[PDB]
Amino acid sequence: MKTILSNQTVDIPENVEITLKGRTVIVKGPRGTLRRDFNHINVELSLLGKKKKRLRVDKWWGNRKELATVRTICSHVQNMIKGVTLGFRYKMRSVYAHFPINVVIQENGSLVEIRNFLGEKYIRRVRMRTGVACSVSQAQKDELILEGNDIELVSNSAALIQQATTVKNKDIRKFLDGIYVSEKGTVQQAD
Amino acid sequence: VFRRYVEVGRVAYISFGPHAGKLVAIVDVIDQNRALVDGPCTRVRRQAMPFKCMQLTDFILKFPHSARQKYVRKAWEKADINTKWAATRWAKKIDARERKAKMTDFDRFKVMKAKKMRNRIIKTEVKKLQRAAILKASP
Amino acid sequence: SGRLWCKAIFAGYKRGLRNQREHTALLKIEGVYARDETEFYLGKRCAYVYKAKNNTVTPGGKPNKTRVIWGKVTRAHGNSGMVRAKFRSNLPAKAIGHRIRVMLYPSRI
Amino acid sequence: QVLVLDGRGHLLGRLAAIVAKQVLLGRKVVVVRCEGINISGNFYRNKLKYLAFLRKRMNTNPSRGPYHFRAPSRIFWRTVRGMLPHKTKRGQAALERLKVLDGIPPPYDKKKRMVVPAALKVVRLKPTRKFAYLGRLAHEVGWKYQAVTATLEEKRKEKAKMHYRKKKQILRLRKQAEKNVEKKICKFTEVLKTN
Amino acid sequence: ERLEQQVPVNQVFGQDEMIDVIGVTKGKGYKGVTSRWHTKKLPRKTHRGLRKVACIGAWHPARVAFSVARAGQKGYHHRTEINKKIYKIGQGYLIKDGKLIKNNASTDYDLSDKSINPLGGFVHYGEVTNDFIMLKGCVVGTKKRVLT
RNA sequence: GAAGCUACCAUCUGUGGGAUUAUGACUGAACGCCUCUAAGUCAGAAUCCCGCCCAGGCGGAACGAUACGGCAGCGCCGCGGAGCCUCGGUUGGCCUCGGAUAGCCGGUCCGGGGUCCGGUGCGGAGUGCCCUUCGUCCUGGGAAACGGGGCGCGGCCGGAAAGGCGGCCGCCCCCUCGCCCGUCACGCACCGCACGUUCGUGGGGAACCUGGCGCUAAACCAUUCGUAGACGACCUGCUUC
RNA sequence: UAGCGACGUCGCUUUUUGAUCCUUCGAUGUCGGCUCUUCCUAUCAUUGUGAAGCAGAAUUCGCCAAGCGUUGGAUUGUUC
RNA sequence: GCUGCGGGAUGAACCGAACGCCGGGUUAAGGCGCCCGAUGCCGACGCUCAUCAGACCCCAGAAAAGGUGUUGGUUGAUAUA
Ligand SMILES: [Mg+2]
Ligand SMILES: [Mg+2]
Ligand SMILES: [Mg+2]
Ligand SMILES: [Mg+2]
Ligand SMILES: [Mg+2]
Ligand SMILES: [Mg+2]
Ligand SMILES: [Mg+2]
Ligand SMILES: [Mg+2]
Ligand SMILES: [Mg+2]
Ligand SMILES: [Mg+2]
Ligand SMILES: [Mg+2]
Ligand SMILES: [Mg+2]
Ligand SMILES: [Mg+2]
Ligand SMILES: [Mg+2]
Ligand SMILES: [Mg+2]
Ligand SMILES: [Mg+2]
Ligand SMILES: [Mg+2]
Ligand SMILES: [Mg+2]
Ligand SMILES: [Mg+2]
Ligand SMILES: [Mg+2]
Ligand SMILES: [Mg+2]
Ligand SMILES: [Mg+2]
Repeated sequence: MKTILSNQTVDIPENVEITLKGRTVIVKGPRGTLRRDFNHINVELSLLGKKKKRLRVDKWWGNRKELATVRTICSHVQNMIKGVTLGFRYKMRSVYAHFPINVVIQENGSLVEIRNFLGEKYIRRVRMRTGVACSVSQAQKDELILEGNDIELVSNSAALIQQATTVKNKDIRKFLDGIYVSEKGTVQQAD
Repeated sequence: VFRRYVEVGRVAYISFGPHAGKLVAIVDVIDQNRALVDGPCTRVRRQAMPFKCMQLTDFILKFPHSARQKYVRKAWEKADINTKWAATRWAKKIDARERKAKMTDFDRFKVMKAKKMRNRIIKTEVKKLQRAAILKASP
Repeated sequence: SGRLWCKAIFAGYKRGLRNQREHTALLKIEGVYARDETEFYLGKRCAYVYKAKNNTVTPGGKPNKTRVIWGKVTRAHGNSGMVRAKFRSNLPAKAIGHRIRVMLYPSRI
Repeated sequence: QVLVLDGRGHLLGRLAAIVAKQVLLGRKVVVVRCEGINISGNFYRNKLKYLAFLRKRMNTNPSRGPYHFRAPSRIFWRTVRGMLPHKTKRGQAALERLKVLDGIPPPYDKKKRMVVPAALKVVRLKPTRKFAYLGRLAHEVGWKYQAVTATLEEKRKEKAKMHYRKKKQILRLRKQAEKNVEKKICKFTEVLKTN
Repeated sequence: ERLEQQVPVNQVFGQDEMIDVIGVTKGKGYKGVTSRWHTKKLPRKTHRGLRKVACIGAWHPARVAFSVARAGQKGYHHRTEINKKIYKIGQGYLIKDGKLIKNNASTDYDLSDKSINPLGGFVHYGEVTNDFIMLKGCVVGTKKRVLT
């Protein structure tokens, strides 16, 4: 019905600095930096306040389908702040009912080599997206920790790893085997 | 971003229409496509004009919403919009366009003759400034 | 010296969709793109100038290969500044897309 | 006597109609940088339309049938030919006035380009509407010179950048000279008649 | 640096290298449909002959399709053959220490005096005294025909 | 039974990239939560396109040779002269990229950041320069030290996607009324009239008189060959060692 | 409601037959078989998929899907 | 049929309109992005996004049923206890 104004405010901590040359948002924090182009949203972004620096997102004369993106923008900024402050760590555990899945890292966790998945001789090589590092965690059996900054990259690499081990021509209910993302959290705690 | 807003007390310029070339005061917004405009001191009556018909300016006046003419003209005179309107780079460009359109044949001839004297000296000085910059950047 | 006429293009004769009227021609004069601007050119003479292989006598000077068809502006056409014209003899169909110079001989303002 | 119309940002039909109407009058039109012509609608939608057009072909002899072009300049040329009366002598003679070209060649890099606002995507389509680039659409179907086109475009852009820097330096020197010679140049006529 | 100079084949090619051969096939002249497209022959009881195509096309393409087998010229076509393995790169008639040394077609297991040209010379071809290339299988083109 | 044709009746070879469909997924609001979707991302195939291969357009490029002999003939530069066919124009605009919820200009500092002007665009194409000039002569004010045109020379190729005009410096036959304002005096003042003024030393073809610098062939036919041929066409040879 | 689904009801097709006789009576050569090209998809198999009363194997129901194949014979003129 | 003409791209029956040869103006039906004359009006309000959009009596295509895709309406029931 062409709503007049739709505004959403996002708070910013003291650790991270955020900047905008336009719809482009750049967040600089303790662990690396993030930058995203929002040229396909068509929404106003303005930071205001000293020592607080709250970011408001404003939409004027938007329909029911256009008023939805003003919250997705704030959610993306929240995810960027969370990843640049604490980071995103996905623990993926592998179910290996009979055949043990042998996962190894190739080059600084940028490449995952999976051997002996359901007894197949095929070697599955999955490369991680830039900025995501994977490792075999200790004090636990058959798990992989994938740590990074950008959530849309960490979860993308996790989904790639999960879909690499997929049963074919067999039952999906039966033959429960493969690496599934068990836990999702941050690298830094107490926040 | 978005340093101009329509509101109760915004003076706007009419780009086209029956009252083209005059300033009005937006009293209130009606149906997100047209707004009531007063323009008491600009010789225009109170009526509804579309948003796309008007062009926003920088000056803002303090009116209560849906105010009368005796209360909007007083604030117009208090803000003193008319005299300060000529002291801007926008009304000056508009008047410049009007004068260029009102040019006559003698005026065009005089302008053409003055261009010969004006542009040539500028060109001969640019030819010296360029060589001066070249000699400066030579070492 | 200098040009003393306005430029106009011959787009076609006055026509419907399945028939033509060669007695009246349509002109697209440069600079006029509105109905309220063509009132200045009403009544102005127009000349379609071309060249042939046999030189013909001219009013001033020796004979020349130049041949001109005269006419004048009758009325306006449409809202896009197009204008109408009627010549002594109908324009040849080869003149479509060419130039007819609109003189300023009949002056009113 | 020529009209050098830029291609990037203009809609296919919205620009082709204007060019087809202006060519029938006699103005020689040259459409430059045709790989940037945008097309309204989804990219997959336009791809499906082009593939449905490709499917159409004479059965008994495909060589003696519909000639499908892969270059975006030739696509724009066929679009303009679809509106021009090409089966008549007038349209045949007008077809040479149009010069569709990919990239900005030497004969046209130095000429200033024109923009028709009646065909610009910014004013034609809503900011939320999807559009497809003719360059990518053509490259996805049998076009091979997109890489060299982009390389030559980068080269000519790096050249025009230096040219504009020189022009801006000349403009700065001109403004400095104008501010320097305040005396001996009154030119009150220029201000009274507003340039 | 190599202008106005000779280039041997051993510098451009090597042993056990998969190679492509471009050439022109054997000219056979005007051939019928059974010889050009290998269309099945009609029975003996047919009139107007046997070695023809019995049906060109249906009633309503209104024309003859380009995919119908027609009698025309066969052979002498520009063809390319892929995946041809090189077996031997040999040369002879090098020096004059031995008055005429060939040592061609002499493997390390044979170790007998022999040459490339067969006993009695090649058929429709002379001597192969120059360095040669030995490819696997058949190759397109007639004898003494240029191939790339 | 030679040679030649021929057989899945013998022998050799038959190859990968992209955007994606179905589908499974990532982030994620609408709708406090959820959701593969509403904006954005990922994988994705005998299907689609192209790669390999087949023929190359009223498609265009690079290079060689470009007519002896005895009077010839044909090119390049500089040229003055006449005539014929064509159809079209009456100043030229020598350029940043890029967005439209953003960008332009100017700049101290450490390609980006900050600050200062402009912003229904005026360092603007509703724009700006050359310009609206009939010509000649005498003589005053402002501007002008580049001079101002080049049948002229040297240095750079400046620019390859379909390139040739422009700038700089040194001289050359010389030049300070070529620009703006004022001033004394003249000229086709054709007697009211059209096709006038322009890139025209326009494009194309046959020759005429004159200067300078250079060139001295190749196709087709006939004949031969057969790796090719219905006839054409196509693959080849000729030297007196 | 994996797979079917009666009593009812809504659609597509001219690969059957039938209804009418609009062109063809100074003639459009009217069955079947052989050879050969192309197209369609309502997919038998093959490529990639979803669901089962899918433990595996073998199967059944759909989705994008016509690129590639869909044979050899006994009797019948036979289509079948 | 016995009937031309302007629109329906095309046409026997549709819509206007009926016919001697011409010049000027206007109009019916229809139309104004280009074919092709005219919206090149600084036209108004609102709906619509399709990986099968839609685009004008006869006329050349479609139903029952369904959609947490949007846009309006009706009857109702809860909520500072
Ligand atoms: Mg199974
Ligand atoms: Mg091809
Ligand atoms: Mg033979
Ligand atoms: Mg018989
Ligand atoms: Mg075979
Ligand atoms: Mg999907
Ligand atoms: Mg019958
Ligand atoms: Mg017959
Ligand atoms: Mg027949
Ligand atoms: Mg097939
Ligand atoms: Mg009768
Ligand atoms: Mg009657
Ligand atoms: Mg009638
Ligand atoms: Mg009709
Ligand atoms: Mg009626
Ligand atoms: Mg009627
Ligand atoms: Mg009449
Ligand atoms: Mg009407
Ligand atoms: Mg028109
Ligand atoms: Mg439908
Ligand atoms: Mg119809
Ligand atoms: Mg019908």
